[PDB]
Amino acid sequence: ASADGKVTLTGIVPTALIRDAAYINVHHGRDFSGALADSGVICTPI
Amino acid sequence: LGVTRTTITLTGMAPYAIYVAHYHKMG
Amino acid sequence: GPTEGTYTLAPQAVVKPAGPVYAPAGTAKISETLGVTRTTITLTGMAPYAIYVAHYHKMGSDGPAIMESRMIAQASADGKVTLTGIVPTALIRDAAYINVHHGRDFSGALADSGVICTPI
Amino acid sequence: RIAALERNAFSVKPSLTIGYSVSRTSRNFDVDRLFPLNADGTVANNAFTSGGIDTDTGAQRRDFGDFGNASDPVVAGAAGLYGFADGVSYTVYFTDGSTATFDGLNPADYKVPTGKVIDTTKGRNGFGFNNLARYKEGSTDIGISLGFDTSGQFSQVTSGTGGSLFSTAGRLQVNQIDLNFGLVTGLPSDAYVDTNGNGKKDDGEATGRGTYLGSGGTAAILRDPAGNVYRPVFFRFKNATTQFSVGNNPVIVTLGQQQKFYFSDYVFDNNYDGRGDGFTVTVDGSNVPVIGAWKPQIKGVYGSRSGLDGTAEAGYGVYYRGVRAQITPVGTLTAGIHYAQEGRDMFGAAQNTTSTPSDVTTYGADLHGKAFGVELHSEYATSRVRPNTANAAVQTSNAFYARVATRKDNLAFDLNTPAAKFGNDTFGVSLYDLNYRKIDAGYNNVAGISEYGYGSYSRTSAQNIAYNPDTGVTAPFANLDRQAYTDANNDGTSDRNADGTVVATNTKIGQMGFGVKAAANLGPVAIGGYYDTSTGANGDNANRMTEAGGSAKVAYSIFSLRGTYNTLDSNRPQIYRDAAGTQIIGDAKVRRYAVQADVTPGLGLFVGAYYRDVNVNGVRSTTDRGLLGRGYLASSFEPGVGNNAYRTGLRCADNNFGTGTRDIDGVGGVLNPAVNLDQSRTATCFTSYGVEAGHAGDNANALVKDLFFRVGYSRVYVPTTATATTGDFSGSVTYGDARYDRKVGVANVRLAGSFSTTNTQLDSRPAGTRGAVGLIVRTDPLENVPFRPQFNGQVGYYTADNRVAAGNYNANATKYGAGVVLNDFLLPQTKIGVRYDGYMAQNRQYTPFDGDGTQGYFSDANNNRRTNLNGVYVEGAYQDLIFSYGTYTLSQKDLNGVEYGSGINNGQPARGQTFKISYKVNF
Amino acid sequence: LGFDTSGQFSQVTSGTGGSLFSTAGRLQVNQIDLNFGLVTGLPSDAYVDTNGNGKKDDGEATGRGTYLGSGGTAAILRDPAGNVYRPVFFRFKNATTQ
Amino acid sequence: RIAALERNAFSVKPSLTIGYSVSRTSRNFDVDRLFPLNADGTVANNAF
Amino acid sequence: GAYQDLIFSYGTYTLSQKDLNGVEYGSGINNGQPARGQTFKISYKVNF
Amino acid sequence: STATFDGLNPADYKVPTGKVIDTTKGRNGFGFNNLARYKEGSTDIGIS
Ligand SMILES: CCCCCCCCCCCCCCCNC(=O)[C@H](CO[C@H]1O[C@@H](CO)[C@@H](O)[C@@H](O)[C@@H]1NC(=O)CC)OP(=O)(O)OC[C@H](COC(=O)CCCCCCCCC)OC(=O)CCCCCCC
Ligand SMILES: CCCCCCCCCCCCCCCCCC(=O)N[C@@H]1[C@H](OC[C@H](OP(=O)(O)OC[C@H](COC(C)=O)OC(C)=O)C(=O)NCCCCC)O[C@@H](CO)[C@@H](O)[C@H]1O
Ligand SMILES: CC1C(O)C[C@@H](O)C(C)(C)[C@@H]1CC[C@@H](C)CCC[C@H](C)CCCC[C@H](C)CCC[C@H](C)CCC[C@H](C)CCCC(C)(C)O
Ligand SMILES: [Cu+2]
Ligand SMILES: [Cu+2]
Ligand SMILES: [Cu+2]
Ligand SMILES: [Fe+3]
Ligand SMILES: [Fe+3]
Repeated sequence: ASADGKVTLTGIVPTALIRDAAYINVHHGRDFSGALADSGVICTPI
Repeated sequence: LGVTRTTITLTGMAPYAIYVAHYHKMG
Repeated sequence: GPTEGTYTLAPQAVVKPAGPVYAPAGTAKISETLGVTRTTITLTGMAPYAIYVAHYHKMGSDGPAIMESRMIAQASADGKVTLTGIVPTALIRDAAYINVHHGRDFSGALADSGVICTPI
Repeated sequence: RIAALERNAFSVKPSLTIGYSVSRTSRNFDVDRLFPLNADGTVANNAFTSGGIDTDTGAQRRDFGDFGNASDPVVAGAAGLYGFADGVSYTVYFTDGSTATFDGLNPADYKVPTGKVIDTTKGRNGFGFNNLARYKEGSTDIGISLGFDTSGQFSQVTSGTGGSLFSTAGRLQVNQIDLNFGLVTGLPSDAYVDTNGNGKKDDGEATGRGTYLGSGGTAAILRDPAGNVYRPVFFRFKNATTQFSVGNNPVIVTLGQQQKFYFSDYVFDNNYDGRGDGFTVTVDGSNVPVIGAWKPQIKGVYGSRSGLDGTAEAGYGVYYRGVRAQITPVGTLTAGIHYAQEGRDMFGAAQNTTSTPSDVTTYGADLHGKAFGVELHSEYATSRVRPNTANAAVQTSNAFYARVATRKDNLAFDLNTPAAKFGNDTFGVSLYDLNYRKIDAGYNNVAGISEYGYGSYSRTSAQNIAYNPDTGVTAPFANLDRQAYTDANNDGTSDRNADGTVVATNTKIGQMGFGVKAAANLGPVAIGGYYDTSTGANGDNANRMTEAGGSAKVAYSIFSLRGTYNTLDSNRPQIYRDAAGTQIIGDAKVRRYAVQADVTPGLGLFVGAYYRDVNVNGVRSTTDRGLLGRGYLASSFEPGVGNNAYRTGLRCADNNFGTGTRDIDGVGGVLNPAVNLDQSRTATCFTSYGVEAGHAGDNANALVKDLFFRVGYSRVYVPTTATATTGDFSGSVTYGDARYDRKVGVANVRLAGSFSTTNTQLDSRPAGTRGAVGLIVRTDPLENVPFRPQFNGQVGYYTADNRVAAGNYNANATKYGAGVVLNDFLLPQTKIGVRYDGYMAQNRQYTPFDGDGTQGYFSDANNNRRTNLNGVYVEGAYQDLIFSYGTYTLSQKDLNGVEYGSGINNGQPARGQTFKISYKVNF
Repeated sequence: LGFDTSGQFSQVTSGTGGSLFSTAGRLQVNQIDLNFGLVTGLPSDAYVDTNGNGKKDDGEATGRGTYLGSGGTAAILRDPAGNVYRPVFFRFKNATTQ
Repeated sequence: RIAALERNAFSVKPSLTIGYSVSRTSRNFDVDRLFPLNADGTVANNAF
Repeated sequence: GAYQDLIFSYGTYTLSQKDLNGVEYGSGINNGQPARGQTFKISYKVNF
Repeated sequence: STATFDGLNPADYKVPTGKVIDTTKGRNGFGFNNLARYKEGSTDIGIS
């Protein structure tokens, strides 16, 4: 998250896998190896 | 064509934290 | 045809944690042989990554600690510390409770004063 | 912030080794041949082994000595104690001051003085003597090392903007790399400075430890009077990634070195090594609107052979290109075409040397798949090679085949699965193979631009098949070659090798033919047949090899009766032994017919009677010379009801004996838990008849649970003298085997036994009686008696009366070994253990590994010598400090009793003693 | 420039061993006296001990002469831009032998 | 404490360069004299 | 040409210097052929 | 010893050193430096 909270997330995913996804949830992490610390800091439908 | 690039730009977050974001299905 | 949708995200309201629940619990196996004592304190549900100094506090609770029994270790990623120590029996004579504490440094130090204690 | 700190932080890993070692020997023999063999065949671990297990060269722990700091390999023959110890190895001095080493027990037989060297009388009489004694002076060694590992989080790369006429966006593709790097303090013993770029250590390149003094070893140590030790720090890394891919859905472009690609067999079978450096593009049209259900695909390859390489190399100034296109119009039938080309540029046409063609241009099409209940596999190719030189005279060569058969996933054709199935079980005519072949004579791996292949894989096994698993030559049919006597230097007599084998000159003839294998499944009956004729590409009958055959089985209840007829008519030369036993090259005719009946009562037992009759070149041919294996369609049946499978291969090892004469342990395999002697067959088709009962313990409802025996009797045909037409079934073989594991109480017993009363020399086994027995006991720790003892045990006896044309000698062996481990000894965490092993042998020997895949083995030799290997090994342990002590003695006497061991000829055995203190410590 | 370590590597724990059996392991903790770090350059008295005696014989190596640019003024591994390069060595001294 | 750790910590910077190149000439002339000149007088960038 | 970030560069150039007669002194081995130059590159910039 | 003459006519090599004499080793004591340069096609991965 930079130094003032300027986190910029990006990523490619085949549309076929995406199907039935309803909301892109943003969580905090415990390390750069994925993992889940907080369960939903910010989120939007689609 | 068949891939999806997604740019979630967040601001006013925590100074040096990790922000893992993915797509949660309907449930 | 670059189908593009721009959506502002809402700041949420439910931010409950996700990981090891700090619920201290465990057992002790003090085993005497030929004048030496080997103590194994396997703990679970502890802090995910923390040094856990444990020694034998004498009776007196407050009481002094026979510091020639300090067992030091750090926890894993779920909170599992395995303290192990070799102490002469004559030293641990007149000890009352094995008190586990928190370690400010791998050199020892008692950050906390007893997160868990077992009567010996 | 802590994660950011950890991402690019060093993990400091220090290592300390502490240990005391002393070892004194006088001959440096081997002791790993005394230790028990585990159920997986490995020998039991000990503290004295030198190691040396190499799978590439077949080396094992039993091929090297175990005393001193030397790992001297055992030497076969008399120089070594007949494969039991180290060689004598005199040293020969020369006039010019140079010296050589003679490996023999008698220096007078040094028949190899070089052209100008003369033996100077500097030693005894110009011959020295290399001392056979090895010493490890007792010392305690501390070894300290340090390394710096990285977090391992640098496994990704993201592309950056580029271009000159324009500018790409950047950050468009993420590539996963396989870079493993860290910091080391000291160099490995095998490091070197590669000054040529070949990537291999040439003649004394640098010995990197010698380039950077103080890196490692004891020759140089960078020190300080204060006691500090300095070691250079190096950045070590491996890059396993050489390919980078770009693009996701329709188009993917891969750039890298040694690109591996595959258009088809016969064109670009260029995988398993790759061809060179360049790029490949793959376009997948499986989502196109109009035509996407046919899964159209396009592949394109460009590259430079071997990348950049110095002149005189085949890949200098040579570049390849290609494009293939395929679809799947029906269920699984994939059809494709492909163009391939390889050529020299203006810098390769000149100053390249070698013989790479000035140009090769191959076209092809293939139709592999399974569409309508049948499986089709077709292939066509055209070469058009431009043969460099000046006139060139471009040469064309095609390769076409059309097969109705089942190909496996590894692209090998499975001829046991029908792929036709024109009916059900009651009426089940099944087509197994139906193929045609028109491979041309000039079609090799150069014609179709591939790495290897397109030639008979065996020339003794199925020789019409080019499929080579070793070099990845996936090609059903091979370019056959014609063989003939060489007669290189001498005239009038054909050239032979030292062993007597013939030397042949091979001329490629190509291949053209057809073949059908089918089977009709009746009810209680089943029948099958096969036919196959292959000529040369031109079609001349001087190279024809026809195999035809057929079998019929009737199985009902607990009875089965089979009858098989096999033929082989090869005008093609073929290399094989004649009746006398000398290899020859010449046409062959083989006629075999076998009627074998089997009965299975169902209680785990089985009985089998057979009568097999071979007929080679018109004579009764006691044993076929492997000729019947020249064809790839053999297809015998198998006993049992409801087992109507027409599997390729004549099961000649059925209901017959074994002819093994080699063994890992001293005794004839009866003491090896990884060898089942009751399941040992000869795999040679004989003209014989006999019966064989038995019993299997794995089959349920068996008399004894884990019990196997294979008692059997047989009679073998032998001609009158050596080559007479007349003969009789005079040979006789009576064999028996047994194996019973059991577990009585806490102990784990294991009994094995073998017997044989052959009358003639069958394959390599001489004519004589041969018996062997072995017992292995392994008790688990006893928790009732004090000390928690844990016993072992091992006994093995072997006898053999070899009646060879040069003697009637007896070769017997006796191995034994016992040992008890006390798991609770006085003080806490204190252990003691002792093991005594012994091995006595009459005229037997050990043959070490040959440096190839073949391993060493114990065999019978007429050496009038008796070996008496013995030893005791005591291993005690305090908390974690291990004291290992071992004393062993090897004495090899002759009939007189001269005691040749310790070959300084003083009548003393070779002796070895070792003492170690081991202590493993971790930071 | 020097790189010191935390000095927390002063202990070793034994590991399981044995061939006829297998010891438990982690049974004894030994205190060692290893002092190590990273140096950039060699001292004046360093030398290459090619015999094992542990002493500087007649002109053994003059370790600053083996690794040019380690120290002194006789040799300096330079760069036209003005950068100076010095080899990095792992220095260590082990006072524990029992 | 994190600042103290970061003060004397190494930043590990790895670099990877991947590229394919082939070039054949008989005289080795110059082609940069053909490319357009920018408003600052520099010649246009090219890959050759 | 450029796919996502992989750049394919190809270039073919010819330099011929004749005289009034037309001797074509380029490629000065004196065989009446111009100097020629061809290059092919695949470029890919990656970052850690 | 050898020298390099920079000219289209070796006969104008008016600078033979004090004691050197042209040995008829090449055509007539003068060779010819090849004017052709080659970069054999390869893919390079560099790691740092
Ligand atoms: C998006 C990028 C757009 C294209 C960029 C501009 C390039 C095209 C312009 C014409 C440029 C290409 C014109 C074709 C020259 N010919 C070649 O093929 C030569 C082959 O070498 C040698 O081979 C021998 C037998 O094989 C003989 O013929 C020799 O005589 C020859 N050597 C010589 O003496 C030198 C002539 O390769 P080269 O050394 O010149 O290498 C480079 C070539 C050409 O480069 C490309 O253009 C490939 C681009 C593919 C991207 C595919 C990826 C698509 C991504 C969506 O690359 C090849 O391999 C392809 C072969 C030609 C087919 C071109 C059509 C796709
Ligand atoms: C998805 C897309 C992937 C892209 C990557 C794949 C690229 C595919 C490229 C396909 C191009 C068409 C091929 C035509 C086949 C003609 C059939 C064919 O190969 N002919 C054979 C061969 O030919 C020689 C060749 O011909 P060629 O026309 O191939 O080369 C011209 C040109 C190359 O340009 C440059 C860089 O100089 O390449 C093209 C087409 O652009 C040539 O003139 N080179 C001179 C030198 C001679 C030695 C090679 O001559 C004989 C043997 O000496 C004989 O054996 C012929 O049968
Ligand atoms: C167009 C376009 C766009 O602009 C916007 C948007 O639509 C897109 C980005 C998707 C796009 C890109 C589309 C892109 C994906 C391209 C389409 C994909 C296909 C795949 C390309 C190749 C098609 C050709 C086909 C494969 C050839 C078929 C011929 C067979 C091979 C013949 C075999 C016969 C054999 C010889 C018989 C056997 C004989 C013997 C004797 C051997 O037995
Ligand atoms: Cu050995
Ligand atoms: Cu090359
Ligand atoms: Cu292959
Ligand atoms: Fe080399
Ligand atoms: Fe010295």
